[PDB]
Amino acid sequence: AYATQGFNLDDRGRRIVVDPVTRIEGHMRCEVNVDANNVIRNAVSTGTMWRGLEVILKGRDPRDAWAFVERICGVCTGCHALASVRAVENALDIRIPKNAHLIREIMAKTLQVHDHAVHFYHLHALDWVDVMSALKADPKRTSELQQLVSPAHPLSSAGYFRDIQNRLKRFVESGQLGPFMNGYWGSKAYVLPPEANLMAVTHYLEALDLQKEWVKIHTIFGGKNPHPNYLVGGVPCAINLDGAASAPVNMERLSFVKARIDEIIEFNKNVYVPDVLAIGTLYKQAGWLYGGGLAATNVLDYGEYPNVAYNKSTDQLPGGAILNGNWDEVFPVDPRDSQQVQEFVSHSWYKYADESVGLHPWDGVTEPNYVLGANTKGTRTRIEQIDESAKYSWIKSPRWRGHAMEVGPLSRYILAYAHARSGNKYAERPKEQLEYSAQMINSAIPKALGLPETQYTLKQLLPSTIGRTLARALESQYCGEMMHSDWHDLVANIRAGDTATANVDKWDPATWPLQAKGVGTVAAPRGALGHWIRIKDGRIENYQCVVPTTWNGSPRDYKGQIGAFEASLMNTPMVNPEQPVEILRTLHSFDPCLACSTH
Amino acid sequence: PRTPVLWLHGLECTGCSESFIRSAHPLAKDVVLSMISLDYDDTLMAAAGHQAEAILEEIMTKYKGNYILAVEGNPPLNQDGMSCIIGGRPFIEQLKYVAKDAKAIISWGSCASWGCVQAAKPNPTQATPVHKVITDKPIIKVPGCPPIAEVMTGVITYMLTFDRIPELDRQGRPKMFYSQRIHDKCYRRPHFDAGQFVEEWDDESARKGFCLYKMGCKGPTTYNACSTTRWNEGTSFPIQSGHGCIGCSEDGFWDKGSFYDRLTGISQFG
Ligand code: NFU
Ligand code: SF4
Ligand code: SF4
Ligand code: F3S
Ligand SMILES: [Cl-]
Ligand SMILES: [Mg+2]
Ligand code: NA
Ligand code: NA
Ligand code: NA
Repeated sequence: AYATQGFNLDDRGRRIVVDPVTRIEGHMRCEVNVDANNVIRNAVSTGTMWRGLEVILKGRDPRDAWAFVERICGVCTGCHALASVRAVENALDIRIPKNAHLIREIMAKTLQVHDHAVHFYHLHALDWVDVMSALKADPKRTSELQQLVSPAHPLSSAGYFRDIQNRLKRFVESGQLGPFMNGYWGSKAYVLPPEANLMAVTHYLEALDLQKEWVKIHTIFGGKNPHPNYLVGGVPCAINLDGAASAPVNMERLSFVKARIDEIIEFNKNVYVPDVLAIGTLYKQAGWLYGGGLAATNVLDYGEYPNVAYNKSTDQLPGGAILNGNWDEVFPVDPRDSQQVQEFVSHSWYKYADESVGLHPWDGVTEPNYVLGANTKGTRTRIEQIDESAKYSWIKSPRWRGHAMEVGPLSRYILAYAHARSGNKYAERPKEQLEYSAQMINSAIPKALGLPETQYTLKQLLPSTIGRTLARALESQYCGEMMHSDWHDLVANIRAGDTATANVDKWDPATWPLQAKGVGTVAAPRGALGHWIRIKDGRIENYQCVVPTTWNGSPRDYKGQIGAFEASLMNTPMVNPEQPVEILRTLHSFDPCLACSTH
Repeated sequence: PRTPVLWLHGLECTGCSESFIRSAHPLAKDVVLSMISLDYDDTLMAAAGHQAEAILEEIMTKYKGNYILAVEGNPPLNQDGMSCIIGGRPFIEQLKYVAKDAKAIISWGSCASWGCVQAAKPNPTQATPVHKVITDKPIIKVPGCPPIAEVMTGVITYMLTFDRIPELDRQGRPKMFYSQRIHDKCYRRPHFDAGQFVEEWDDESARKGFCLYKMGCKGPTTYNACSTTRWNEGTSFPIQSGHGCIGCSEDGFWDKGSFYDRLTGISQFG
């Protein structure tokens, strides 16, 4: 047992293993210890995969890198490509043209919406929603609930919910439950009434059908989704309005993109945000405010979406770092500063020359070292209980000036709120969303459902699993709104006579400095993403990625400080220690991307 | 009753799963609810840990030699297999276990088919395609990074309708989707045939949709349905949106030089 960051870690209790953690991207093992009352008193995050993209990139052409690193992840598809081209452009002093900037922003915001909405419905919802309870639901009361939760949503009749319920019923009655097989249905951890469950399962099906439409924006600008194409110096989708039919981008294609954006805005406003507000209200009413972890103290993001390209003061999700829960002081974050972002491997399956220090990613090293501690139960190829006192993960341990930080939509929304209260006008919309949401969760939704009103502040409400889930939905909404504006700015610029999509002045390596270093950062769906590159004689000398789930899922550092996943699970009661419902609910609120975390 | 599918994940990016759910004809929703029984799939399944792993035994017993094993990603052989761990054990052990009683095996994407990005030089995990580990079972390769959504669901649809593996080429790929090279029917072919090429990004030739061969297009040596079926319900494909094919459905496509290096001997593709 030891204390760190206000958490009293104790491994003397009952050990519980969850391997595989499902409804995430990639591979994770989680172990916890619970006390005599089933409360988690220790948590252990183990990334259970590695591919070695950083090693693979050595010696290759910087212009090709984006395609390799894009394949770090097909869920957050394209965010690595964006970080890569930004890193190479930074290294080589390449400024992209305005249309390329706007198209990249539209692609980024399309990813945000798609990733966020799919995560909530298809990965997260089954931690809050009991699908078997939905079978008990009354269709008319579900219709009435739908009308209260979101008046504007046109799919609300009793017959519609009855039809959906019927298909679910015969599916379950078949004896082949598929994705619902061996679920934790009927657990007391589930608190929603039947009608809320039916509403949510209905929206799961709606979202599954609609999500394929949204990505057609990527398909137009980047050829395909997953894994749309990017380009060092701009975008490949050349513009001609007019022989306009022959160009990748013409007015007809742009009108198609706008139609898709408009649909996204309707979905976020009428389906996603209302569902999260309603479910959050009901779990708040049940008192389930666990899972805050590091969000209550330390949050970080690089900052993203500047109104004016290459002008960081205009970031519409303004970033920085907050420490010790002091929201009155946002520290600036510099990805070039060797003393700020650093990665430790003390408790990771890698080796450094000196593991007492963390390396800034321009000096990063990726050499595998799969070895298990002496206190392991089982063998090298058959682990029963991992030894977290030694090396226990394929995930490195990123820290900021030595501090363990949470990253993600919640971090960005806390930062935005802090910035807005400092006078930052660029953060006004997220502040509005948060104050609206608190009022809905505390007063409006309880009043509509006949529940008592509460008086939680944002400071109390946001650092929680509910808060983390809320921030993701609000971020989706904001991203949809922002790309709506980006689209108008793109079309305006093209009509003004600027059709440029690529700067090729430094495309040829004969024009490059013989040595160079660059960094590219991205507010990826799961948090702060950075790629750091060193170029030598036209080739990749070093390429290091520090990815959002690397931050959140990290194992302990040299000082023994815990990362966001481990902190978030602490101090959470489990209804049944051998049903990981609470563990899944909170882990999933980070939207873990394990292939990203390890790359 | 609906045919069980056990969908395993090795080393992967999860892009093949994502492509699968983009399918418009049929909808993934209808595939899951009315066509297959998707009994194991880490991306979507409700159960975790012990409850998840217990599903494998139950389906293998009840549907012995009558379930489909679908594999996304691949097994690593280095690090004693523990660069991909499932249930505290190497992924390769799960793959071999589930493979033994499958009616058929689908290698989704270039990872399962060939090795893909993690197998690119110097392959630090010795990631290995499924067919080099499972050597005594019928396998269908469905390559691409990821494959087109309707190709993935098209394979499933054929297998369920006929209870047969579709006709395969010598590389193990379904002829119904992989008989053509991109370059065979690419809409930019009349420019290629007339020696009309993009030479620099966003040059006048690029704005007129000229051929992408000299910008590194690997369409002439890449078998896939992209030029006809296209992507995301026929919305576009890489070449239509302005970037050359990078050869993503072909064995070893990461180690054939820069994506922007043109193929040599242009006369052979005329
Ligand atoms: N968002 C995201 Fe990825 Ni699949 C993570 N973590 C990215 O950078
Ligand atoms: S084939 Fe490509 S898209 Fe599919 S899992 Fe592998 S890297 Fe990802
Ligand atoms: S080289 Fe590429 S762009 Fe040109 S015709 Fe062939 S497939 Fe199309
Ligand atoms: S890069 Fe891949 S998606 Fe098609 S056009 Fe080429 S085979
Ligand atoms: Cl390959
Ligand atoms: Mg890294
Ligand atoms: Na950019
Ligand atoms: Na507050
Ligand atoms: Na060309």
